[PDB]
Amino acid sequence: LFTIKEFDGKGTLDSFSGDFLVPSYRGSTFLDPKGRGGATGYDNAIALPAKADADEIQRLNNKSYTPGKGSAVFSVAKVDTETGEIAGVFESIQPSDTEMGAHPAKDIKITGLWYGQLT
Amino acid sequence: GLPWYRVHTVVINDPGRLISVHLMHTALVAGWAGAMTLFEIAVFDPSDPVLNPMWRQGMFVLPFLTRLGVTQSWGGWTISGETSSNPGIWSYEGAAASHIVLSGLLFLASVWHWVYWDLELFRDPRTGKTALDLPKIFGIHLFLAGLLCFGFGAFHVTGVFGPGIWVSDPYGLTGSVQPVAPSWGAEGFDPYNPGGVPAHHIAAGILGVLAGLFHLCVRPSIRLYFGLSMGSIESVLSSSIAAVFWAAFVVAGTMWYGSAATPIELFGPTRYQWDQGFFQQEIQKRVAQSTSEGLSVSEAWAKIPEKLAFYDYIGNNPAKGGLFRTGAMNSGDGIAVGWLGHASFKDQEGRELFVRRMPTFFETFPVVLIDKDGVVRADVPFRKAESKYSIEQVGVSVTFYGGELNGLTFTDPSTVKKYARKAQLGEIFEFDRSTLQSDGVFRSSPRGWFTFGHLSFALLFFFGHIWHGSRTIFRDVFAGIDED
Amino acid sequence: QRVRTVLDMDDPAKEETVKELRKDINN
Amino acid sequence: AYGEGANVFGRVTNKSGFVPYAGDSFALLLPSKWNPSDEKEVDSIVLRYADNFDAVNNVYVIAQDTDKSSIQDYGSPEEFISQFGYLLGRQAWAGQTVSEGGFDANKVSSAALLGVATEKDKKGKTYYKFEILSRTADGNEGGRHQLVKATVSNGKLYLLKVQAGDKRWFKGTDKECLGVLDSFTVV
Ligand code: CLA
Ligand code: CLA
Ligand code: CLA
Ligand code: CLA
Ligand code: CLA
Ligand code: CLA
Ligand code: CLA
Ligand SMILES: CCCCCCCCCCCCCCCC(=O)OC[C@H](COP(=O)(O)OC[C@@H](O)CO)OC(=O)CCCCCCCCCCCCCCC
Ligand SMILES: CC1=C(/C=C/C(C)=C/C=C/C(C)=C/C=C/C=C(C)/C=C/C=C(C)/C=C/C2=C(C)CCCC2(C)C)C(C)(C)CCC1
Ligand SMILES: CC1=C(/C=C/C(C)=C/C=C/C(C)=C/C=C/C=C(C)/C=C/C=C(C)/C=C/C2=C(C)CCCC2(C)C)C(C)(C)CCC1
Repeated sequence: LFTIKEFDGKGTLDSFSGDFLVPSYRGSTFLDPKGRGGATGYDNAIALPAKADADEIQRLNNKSYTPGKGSAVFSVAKVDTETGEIAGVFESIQPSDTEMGAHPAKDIKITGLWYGQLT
Repeated sequence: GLPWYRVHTVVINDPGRLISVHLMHTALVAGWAGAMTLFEIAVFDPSDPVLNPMWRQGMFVLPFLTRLGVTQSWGGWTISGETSSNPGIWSYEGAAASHIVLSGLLFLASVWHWVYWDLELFRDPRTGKTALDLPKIFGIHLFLAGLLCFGFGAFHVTGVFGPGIWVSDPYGLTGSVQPVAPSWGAEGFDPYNPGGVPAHHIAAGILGVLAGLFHLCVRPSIRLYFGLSMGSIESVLSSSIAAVFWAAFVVAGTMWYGSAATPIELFGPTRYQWDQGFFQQEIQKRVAQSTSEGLSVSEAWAKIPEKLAFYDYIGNNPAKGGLFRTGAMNSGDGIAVGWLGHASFKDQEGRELFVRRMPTFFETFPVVLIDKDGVVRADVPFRKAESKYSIEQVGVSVTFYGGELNGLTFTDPSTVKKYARKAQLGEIFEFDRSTLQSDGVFRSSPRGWFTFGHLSFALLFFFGHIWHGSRTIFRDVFAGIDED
Repeated sequence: QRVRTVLDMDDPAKEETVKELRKDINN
Repeated sequence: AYGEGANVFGRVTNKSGFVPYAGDSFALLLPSKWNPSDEKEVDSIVLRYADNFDAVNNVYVIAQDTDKSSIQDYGSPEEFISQFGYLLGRQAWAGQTVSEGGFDANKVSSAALLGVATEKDKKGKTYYKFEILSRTADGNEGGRHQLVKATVSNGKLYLLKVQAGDKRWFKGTDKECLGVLDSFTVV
């Protein structure tokens, strides 16, 4: 989930850095291919009436939707002061989807441009 | 030349080589019986007749050996869990070896009859043509079959000279091979009465002997001879195939519904014992008794036998398997190694709740806890939002009586949910799955596999009977119509 | 001993039990 | 074999869409197509009916027991409905989720109180009448509308709750749900 929400960036005009919330990729009502989820679901593998046990607690007995954090550094260039608009470049690093807690997250580095209007 | 599906027709008018191919077939079938016995002995584990009986291990011909009296092995173990110090010749391996030797002897006889096919015995003394007096041969065979049926019923199964047959209690706890007295009243036609088997075999053997004597004596009429084509061996084949699939339907129904000749200690429980609450009713009646007598709940559940508790478990249902779920039930859900005890569920208010048991149709079933009066009081919801009956909301605890968890009470919902999900399947057991790498999916019982194979064979043999009756009646137009 | 209690106790676990299916015209 | 003639050309039967039900110390109109159900999600329920289509559209009458002389003693309609949130259904989810969308924090259920009103009756009875829209993170049937009509009579708190799907609500179950709601007379 490429996100920037709740970003609190402190710094200078040249560069200001900060953190933003990274919500869970899937909601708690999301259902896996076997109909196991968070807010919904079977809570276990029911196609296997004698296999859904404690050795696959990561997959079925628990579903995790803990939010994460991401870092972002923004740089300002190409400012129009008569129209109150600013351009610049941004540099973000954020975790990937963890399925629903079933795999460790990878880190994605997103470079890009950004634009804004002031007041 | 011949189509590949007509090759075996070369022995229609060759009685000696018909005898030869019959002898080869008999050799193959006896050799299969011996080899299958040796396979099942090699893979059979006899160390726990209670929680790992033969029908949990995929044993198919081992129950048929045990049914008629062969109960001991040369490996020093008895099928009833006792010690065999003198198994004698007729052990499981002894019957296997006897069938292998019989197969070899029948192979040699088949070779001899293939080579020496041109016996003057098969020549009609009047015209010199090859012929079989099929009514006379049927009379001889019916006389012999009646003699054998009468002897089997009057000496083997009665225990007069043989060992008897397997007889058990109604709940499959104290079964053994016993002599059986015949039942000559209407109760002799009770399917579950063991006494019906000797009475049937004695009476039917006497009738077979009398009818065989009749068919030895009395020649058929010309009208019925031409109507049934008693000069053609294919007519006999069609009628024999008809009788054989009739018998296959009978044995498939008998195995599926249960009878005195299909004990649950040998073949497993039936699906109707789960459907109609047979073992559940017996267990609850045995718990209700000795509660009125004045015992607590921790005992009088320890008094319940683990064999009965294992019988009350849907994983032993023959109608919970699959067409391609292969092998033993142990390979399906593990080897059962212990009864955990009865699970009693209660809510915060203190009323007793019961898990709705899974019906036979349902591969999956929702977990529902119902009170005494039929009101749903708790469940494991699919929608854990705006729910009103979850285990967390209702406050359900579980207490175990009689097993390895006797006296223990669990209140955490994460464990109450799993124990309710296990109680959905009946009595709760612990299973060793690492030994056979069980996949956690239910298999089928030997009685289920027997019923499936024999019903399929019965339909295919109905088609074969149709085809051969057609061939007999319409022989003169088999290659085509007369064109005039 | 209490057939009514054992009936009403087998019933919620299994409604197809023969004790429930037998002599229930009286009920 | 008891001879009773069929109804051929016999005009009409009752097609009003409602049937009168007189319970113990209350009377209300039920939808004509709804079947009675033995389910009691609240242990003090004396009546339940559910739609033949879906069991989301249901209705029940709580009798219970109360100590206040009148429902006016519950302060206000808002203070009266703030004490019956268990009628909504407890959220059984325990993991933190800020990724459900417009659902605050760790919440997968919400209740928007669309309106509160006081309705006084011919016999002197005063009723509290409540439109509540409950919505979930999956949002089954676009949310469920709850209709509450409650009053205190004798020494008990009579309450009527009517639950309908929003999809059913704009399909046209709103008419029958409001007909059930406006027919609740306790006295
Ligand atoms: C194992 C039993 C057995 C068998 C296999 C036979 C076979 C024979 N008997 Mg028989 N017989 C026997 C015992 C037996 N018998 C006994 C116990 C008696 C009394 C002592 C006799 C006395 C007897 C007499 C008096 C005669 C025969 C004769 C015959 C021959 C011709 C039969 C015939 O026309 O069928 C009839 C033709 C059929 C096609 C029968 C088919 C069966 C029906 C149609 C199946 C329909 C099933 C259907 C789905 C309905 C099912 C419903 C369910 C409720 C049943 C044949 C060799 C005759 C002969 O020539 O012998 C010298 C003769 O006249 N038998
Ligand atoms: C009436 C026949 C009959 C019956 C009812 C049984 C029943 C049983 N046998 Mg058995 N057996 C039989 C004859 C029979 N057998 C014969 C003739 C042999 C010699 C080949 C064997 C050899 C044998 C072995 C060696 C073993 C069994 C085992 C089993 C048990 C496990 C379930 C099962 O059958 O596997 C599952 C059955 C099936 C999946 C049936 C297949 C369905 C059909 C045939 C498929 C249709 C044909 C299709 C076109 C084939 C194409 C496939 C191709 C692409 C590969 C079961 C109690 C096992 C066991 O538990 O041992 C203790 C085991 O390992 N048996
Ligand atoms: C057709 C019905 C029938 C069937 C299937 C059975 C089945 C059984 N009987 Mg039997 N029984 C019957 C009728 C039947 N019986 C009758 C009519 C009688 C009264 C006489 C009895 C009385 C009875 C007794 C007295 C006992 C049994 C026992 C047995 C069991 C093992 C013996 C056996 O059959 O091994 C299978 C046998 C074979 C496959 C035959 C093998 C043929 C050999 C290998 C060929 C010959 C070998 C030889 C070397 C040939 C060359 C000769 C040369 C050296 C001169 C078996 C379950 C025994 C038991 O209690 O078991 C525990 C036992 O002691 N039966
Ligand atoms: C003293 C008298 C005596 C005693 C006490 C018995 C006792 C017994 N006999 Mg009997 N019998 C006797 C003498 C006796 N017989 C004599 C003198 C004869 C003549 C030789 C027979 C011939 C005989 C037959 C031919 C049958 C028995 C059977 C039985 C059993 C009946 C209970 C049972 O399991 O049926 C269960 C069996 C049935 C109810 C048979 C139903 C068959 C239906 C009608 C047709 C099924 C096939 C049909 C084509 C359906 C196709 C599939 C469908 C879906 C389309 C029992 C062991 C039956 C048996 O061995 O059962 C295992 C059996 O089939 N007996
Ligand atoms: C001395 C010979 C002999 C003996 C006594 C045994 C003994 C045994 N064999 Mg057998 N068998 C033998 C020869 C023998 N066999 C031969 C010749 C073959 C090749 C065909 C085999 C092939 C064979 C197999 C395939 C199997 C055995 C098995 C068995 C065991 C149990 C038998 C059983 O369940 O009966 C059950 C038998 C029946 C129910 C047959 C009933 C007869 C029908 C109903 C007759 C119907 C038609 C009839 C003409 C009607 C009569 C009319 C009436 C009026 C008279 C037992 C150890 C079983 C086992 O567990 O092996 C490990 C098994 O699977 N045997
Ligand atoms: C015991 C019963 C029996 C016996 C004695 C026969 C005998 C005969 N049948 Mg058959 N038939 C029967 C049952 C029987 N049938 C059944 C059950 C079916 C329906 C499925 C039919 C349908 C039928 C047809 C449609 C035809 C015959 C024909 C024939 C003739 C030549 C067969 C041949 O060369 O095959 C040769 C077969 C092969 C070379 C290979 C077959 C391999 C099969 C498909 C799989 C392997 C089978 C396996 C090894 C055995 C285990 C199964 C067993 C337990 C049954 C011969 C007279 C023919 C005929 O009338 O000729 C004029 C003919 O066209 N049969
Ligand atoms: C679709 C079914 C059907 C068909 C069309 C055939 C076709 C054939 N059969 Mg038959 N047969 C069948 C099934 C069938 N059969 C079954 C299920 C049995 C019992 C095992 C047999 C037994 C049988 C024998 C043993 C023989 C044949 C033969 C023949 C041939 C001559 C015609 C004949 O005698 O008819 C048979 C007549 C019928 C099938 C009609 C039966 C009508 C019954 C009496 C109705 C009874 C109803 C009664 C109220 C019971 C109700 C029970 C209920 C309560 C459950 C022909 C190729 C004969 C032949 O010459 O072959 C070359 C022969 O020898 N048949
Ligand atoms: C113990 C182990 C035993 C091993 C088993 C040995 C037997 C194995 C082979 C037996 C069967 C051989 C069949 C030969 C087939 C064959 O011989 O050719 C066709 C065959 C030829 O009939 P004729 O009488 O004209 O043949 C004359 C001779 O040349 C044939 O002997 O006709 C048949 O009746 C056979 C079956 C109908 C043919 C149709 C069946 C095939 C259709 C398949 C459809 C697939 C497409 C699916 C798409 C959805
Ligand atoms: C020579 C001789 C000998 C030896 C013998 C022997 C060694 C024998 C054997 C044998 C054997 C060892 C046999 C076996 C067999 C087997 C069989 C015969 C089988 C089979 C099969 C089938 C037929 C099947 C089919 C199938 C399948 C494949 C799967 C599923 C389906 C079905 C079932 C169809 C002696 C010395 C004694 C004497 C002298 C002479
Ligand atoms: C020589 C001779 C002859 C010929 C004969 C014949 C032709 C025979 C045959 C035979 C046969 C025809 C046989 C067969 C067989 C079979 C077998 C022996 C089998 C088997 C199998 C198995 C062992 C299996 C395995 C398995 C399983 C377990 C399951 C499934 C899959 C598998 C494969 C894995 C005549 C008579 C002319 C003359 C006299 C002499």
